[PDB]
Amino acid sequence: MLSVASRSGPFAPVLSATSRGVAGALRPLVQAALPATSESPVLDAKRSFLCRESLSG
Amino acid sequence: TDIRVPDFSDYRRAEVLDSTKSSKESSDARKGFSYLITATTTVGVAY
Amino acid sequence: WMLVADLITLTWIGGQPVEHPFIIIGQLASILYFLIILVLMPITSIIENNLLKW
Amino acid sequence: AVAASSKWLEGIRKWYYNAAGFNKLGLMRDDTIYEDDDVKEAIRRLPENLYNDRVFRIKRALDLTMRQQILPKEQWTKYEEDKFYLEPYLKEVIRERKEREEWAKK
Amino acid sequence: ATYAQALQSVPETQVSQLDNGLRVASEQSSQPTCTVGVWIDAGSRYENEKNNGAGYFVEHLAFKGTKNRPGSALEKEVESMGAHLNAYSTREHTAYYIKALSKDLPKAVELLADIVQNCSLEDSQIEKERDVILQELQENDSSMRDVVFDYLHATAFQGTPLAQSVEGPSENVRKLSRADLTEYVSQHYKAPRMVLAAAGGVEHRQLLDLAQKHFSSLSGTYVEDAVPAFTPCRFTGSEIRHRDDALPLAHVAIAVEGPGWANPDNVPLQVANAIIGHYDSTYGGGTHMSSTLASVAATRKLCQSFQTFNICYAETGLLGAHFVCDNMSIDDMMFFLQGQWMRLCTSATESEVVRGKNILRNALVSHLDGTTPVCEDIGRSLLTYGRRIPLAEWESRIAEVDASVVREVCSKYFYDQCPAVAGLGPIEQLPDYNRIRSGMFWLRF
Amino acid sequence: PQDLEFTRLPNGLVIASLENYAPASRIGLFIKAGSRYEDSNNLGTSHLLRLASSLTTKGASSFKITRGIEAVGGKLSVTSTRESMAYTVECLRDDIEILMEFLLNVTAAPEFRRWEVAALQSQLRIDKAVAFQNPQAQVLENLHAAAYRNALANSLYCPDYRIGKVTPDQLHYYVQNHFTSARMALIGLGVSHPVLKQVAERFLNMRGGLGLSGAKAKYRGGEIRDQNGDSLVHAALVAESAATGSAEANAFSVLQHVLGAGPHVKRGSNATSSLYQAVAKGVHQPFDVSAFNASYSDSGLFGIYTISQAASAGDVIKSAYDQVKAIAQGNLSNTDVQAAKNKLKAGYLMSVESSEGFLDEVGSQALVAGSYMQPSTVLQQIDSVADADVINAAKKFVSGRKSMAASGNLGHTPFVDE
Amino acid sequence: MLSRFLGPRYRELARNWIPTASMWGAVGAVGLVWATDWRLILDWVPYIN
Repeated sequence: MLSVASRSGPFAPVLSATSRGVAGALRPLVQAALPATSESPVLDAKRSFLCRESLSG
Repeated sequence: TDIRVPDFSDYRRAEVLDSTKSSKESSDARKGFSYLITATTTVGVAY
Repeated sequence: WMLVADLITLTWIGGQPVEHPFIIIGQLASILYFLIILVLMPITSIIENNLLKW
Repeated sequence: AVAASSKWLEGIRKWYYNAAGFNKLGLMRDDTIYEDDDVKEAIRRLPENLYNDRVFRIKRALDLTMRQQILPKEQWTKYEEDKFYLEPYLKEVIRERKEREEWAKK
Repeated sequence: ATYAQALQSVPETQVSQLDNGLRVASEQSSQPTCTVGVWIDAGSRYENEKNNGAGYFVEHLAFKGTKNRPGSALEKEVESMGAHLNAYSTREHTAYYIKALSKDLPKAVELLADIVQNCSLEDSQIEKERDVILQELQENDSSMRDVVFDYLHATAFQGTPLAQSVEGPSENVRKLSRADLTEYVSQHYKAPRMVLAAAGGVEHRQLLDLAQKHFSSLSGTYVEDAVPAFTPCRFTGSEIRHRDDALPLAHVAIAVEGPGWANPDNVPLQVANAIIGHYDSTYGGGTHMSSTLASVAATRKLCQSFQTFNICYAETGLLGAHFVCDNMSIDDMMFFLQGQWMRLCTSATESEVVRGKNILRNALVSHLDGTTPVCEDIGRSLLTYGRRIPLAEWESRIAEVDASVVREVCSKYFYDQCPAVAGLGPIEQLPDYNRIRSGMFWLRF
Repeated sequence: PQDLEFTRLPNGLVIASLENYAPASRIGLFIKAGSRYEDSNNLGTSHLLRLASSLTTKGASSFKITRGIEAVGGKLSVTSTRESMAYTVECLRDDIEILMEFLLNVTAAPEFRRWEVAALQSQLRIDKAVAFQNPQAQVLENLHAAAYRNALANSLYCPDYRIGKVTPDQLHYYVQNHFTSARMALIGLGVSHPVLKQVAERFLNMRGGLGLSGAKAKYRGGEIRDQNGDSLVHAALVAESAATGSAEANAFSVLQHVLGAGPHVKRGSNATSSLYQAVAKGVHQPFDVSAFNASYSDSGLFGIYTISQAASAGDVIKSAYDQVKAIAQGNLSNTDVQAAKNKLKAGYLMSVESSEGFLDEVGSQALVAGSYMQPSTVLQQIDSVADADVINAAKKFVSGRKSMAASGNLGHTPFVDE
Repeated sequence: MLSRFLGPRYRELARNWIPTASMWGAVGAVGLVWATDWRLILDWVPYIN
């Protein structure tokens, strides 16, 4: 009745027609890259960088 | 973030070297030396 | 081979003098050279397609 | 689409089948089609067992023609056992090309 | 029960002003949550070379102590309500906003006024944030899209304050003292340059009373009343190439000069970029797609992903595309992209322009779903256009566009111009600048 | 207004619509399918079904679906979890009856032609490698395999040996047995209620009934280690908790916010997280800790999640686990239970705020409970959790049998028995 | 057969290329009048005799 996404932590993947594949709700959770360096993906199978947040109008 | 372009004002045209007020304007009055000078190559090679 | 036997006819007529039998034979064989290539060949291939059900 | 003289026209279709001679090389009708870009897409959509049967029948007929020979008459393809195996795949490839073409003008 | 009738029923934005110059705007929607924030006209284009890091240094220190709420006391009362604090900082804007419940609006406005006025800049929290920034820079160096878009600004606007980056160089981060940061706040954090916005369940009359109570100690006339005036920033056609063969994929961005914020050319230039489109290798229908560049890059497997962009500033802008591919594919990606720009200057059909108008209508209304994207549209439209442009006015500017308008505006901005180019990674097959510049015209017309 | 119209058809279908007066519409179809309904002979069929939404159907070709949706500027997407699949369509309000016919063709009349299914097999390899660039994707698939024997041990992504071998007859069998009317909910957000009903008798002609009887999930207390070359160690440690829609499940949700479930301030030091403060007493390297919660229809998992450096991984896990023991023997202040209820209530109202979050919330209620409840009924259930119920949930974790999964350089990571 | 050139928006493409194609028929009216020195249209303009 309350969803998988309502309590945080189980996974969900998404497929689109005109948009990009996504994974999970809280997976990459914040105060992880606050310290050290969590350097990010060195890409070899490049999916996007900002997830279609442009073309706002 | 430490990589800036070095200055090109030894080569930059007669009025575009100081970067204050000319983004796309006065571009027609800068490019009119490379194109009708091609004209008297064409009316040079016309005859 | 109607078209090959029509180019043999036009070779014989081209070496004859211009009198009565060789003047109507010469122009009825100039018509047949264009009627076979342009009209009779594309219609005959469609009849063959229809007898094989494509 | 005549109903009384479609016995006459069934005999003309049999006569033309024997006068053409791909049956004497052991071929079927869809083996002899000219391969344009449309027919080449229907070939790669065939199931594996039908594709393999077609490659051997063509290779065997190309070998008989190198030697100017034909098959024994007991191995000639009969008119009622010629299977039009490629025709349903080809109608679908053509129907999809007409749809990309009506979309581009409208 | 019609798309026309639904655009009239959208509630309106109310704008007020205080005596010191501060503007107050809100949109009421009937719902139990809200978002409130403060938008400022500050950014790295207002800095010079001695203090280029300074505005990103003070955005680090903003959530870490004021005079009334020292240290982690601010953090404890935000979390004990169930609320969120966020910030960002571009080349021209700066924001701080809170997302909370509608009954906690008096507490949320009080915290935001304490952050932007009374913020402490103590000398032990500095020299501790200096380390966090210095390894934040190294993390950004592994994001290749962020490096390549910084290269494009540095070469398109070379001798100008729009060329420098938001974070600054590493040598400035190591030297920015306390007096440089207190002087930055006194010059740019001033009432006539700030907007207090809110969306969700709020009433404008109550938001105005909280602004008079907490935001009226700001002085309204400038110190020694010296006025700002934006010195404009020129575009230069040029190129920068970062060669590195151990990177597995290459990043290329290319741009011509575009229009600023208030130019009416911006609407037909966004119908045009929606005809070129975007692509990624995880899309579902690749070979059947309506974009020509997307249908070709899926059939031949030419790239990983491409996008078009339209970035605006006050007087100038950037208009172009970005793509990611392997080392044997750069030359065919440049050929097919420039062939699409020239095909729109001529040859642009009416059926293409109907699809590009439908895409832009959908992207406008889908971006305004939720209280945080509505509140950010209020806070930066008041600094860019001076007002909030409603959705019925956007729809009448889109209906005017046809194929001859698109054919005219594209020839003005693309045809026979010098582009700016940036590249990074295995880029030996990136074509020569002379060969790129010749691709900007067709010898037919 | 008009809060929601809610209707059950005489063969199980649930229909629910809300009439906003917004310029855009959203329509979703929610099905009880997903990776928990496949056995060991057909693993990865649900991953390929997710990728196949724009193939040829009986009423539209694959060219017409891509061109027809893009002509009006619309979208089509599929979202899945271990227990659910969701098909979503959105466009502007005048175009929504065009995109409804496409959505009923993708779900109620698919064809699975050989040459189209064979060209799609290579997409499975691309989609899995993109998702596994995040290290939490593989840790969380290994954690479900360590925790269950079956039903809830199947991954969301196709196994590597199986890529290339999902056949068209396996796809036809999955849809025929799991996509039936008593397992489906049709949810509309900017449409009317009688227009969705006439859409519903267009696929009420077939596929009636419940499907098949998946099995109960059986708990296994296991361990899966994965040595690799990643720079940080990820680790998770859980126990069996409580199913969705019970009074103990609400107590585990409150306990998650007591310990800490993610930050509220950008770059803040997490001053009200119990787990984060206890670890930071003796560890002065970069790290991150969180409480983990996952609730399902017949079981649940609760525990902790750490990210640390390799030489500090045992120090972080022991400090975090020692904090949950302190709660389980009575140390729990009353002002801490109240601040946890505020974070749980405010997070629930912020997640239903947009159209995507609201449509998801209504669709999961119709599959599991078959009804709709207002958020004021939900907020009462959270306030009725007592302090003794939170202490009892922390004793079920401490005494229960554990499961574990880890990855990275595991040379200083403890085993689940130590 | 050549109704591939028959579309409602394909004849729209003749409307935007014939203003360029309105003119190079007048290059032949001016370019080999130059080259082969045709005395027909040297009678035309009083610039040239």
